[PDB]
Amino acid sequence: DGASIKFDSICLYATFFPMAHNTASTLEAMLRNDTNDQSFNDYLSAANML
Amino acid sequence: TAVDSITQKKFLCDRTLWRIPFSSNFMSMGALTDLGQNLLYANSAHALDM
Amino acid sequence: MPQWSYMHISGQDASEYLSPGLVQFARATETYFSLNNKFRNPTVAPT
Amino acid sequence: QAAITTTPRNNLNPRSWPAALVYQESPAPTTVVLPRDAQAEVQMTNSGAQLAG
Amino acid sequence: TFEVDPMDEPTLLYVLFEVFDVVRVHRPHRGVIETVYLRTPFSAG
Repeated sequence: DGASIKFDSICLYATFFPMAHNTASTLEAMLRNDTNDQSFNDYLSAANML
Repeated sequence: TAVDSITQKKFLCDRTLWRIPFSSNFMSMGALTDLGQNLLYANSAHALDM
Repeated sequence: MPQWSYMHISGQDASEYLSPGLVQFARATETYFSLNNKFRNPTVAPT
Repeated sequence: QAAITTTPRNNLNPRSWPAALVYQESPAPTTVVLPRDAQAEVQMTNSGAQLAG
Repeated sequence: TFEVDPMDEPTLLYVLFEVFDVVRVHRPHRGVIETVYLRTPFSAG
């Protein structure tokens, strides 16, 4: 039915947190640990089968 | 029928006001700000040209 | 800050500026005089 | 081999294990001071100069 | 007070001074540069 998608320009943006630059590296230096890390889960972390 | 016309884009706000907090971070500091909290900005103050 | 000594927004975080002997009636039979707005609480922000 | 490093248990097959002698790793607190100085930045930026370090 | 000859067009009066703006390129380290930026009379803070 005579239709297509065209691309011209794509950009990756980010809304950074503005703060004093001391704790900006201090808090992540605590986050750079073997036990102190990050992990995330979804509500549908469930597996699918058909 | 295919005419080579274009779309004009805008928005509709009408009831609320904008808020631009004085502090370095735009979060709700309240009456006690951050940028104007400093004593150098407070007593011997600048003006405001806009 | 000494200019807020009257205004009490800078003088004591939020409760103990008045007579602290009247806090009884607020936590125990408060429903009649639900009064935490007559003395409005100060604003606080780190710097 | 059942007594060499095993560490004999209270019940021959337990349920929930404690923390003693089951090698609980303690990596030492990695201590760094500061990348930039806070006390050196407040004095300048409020009175005059702007920086990027 | 500024008085000039009559102008034919809406022409800009480009008003300057001899105001100072000096920058020192600070460098305590091989790899990073501190930019000490200041317009001297017109406070940057």
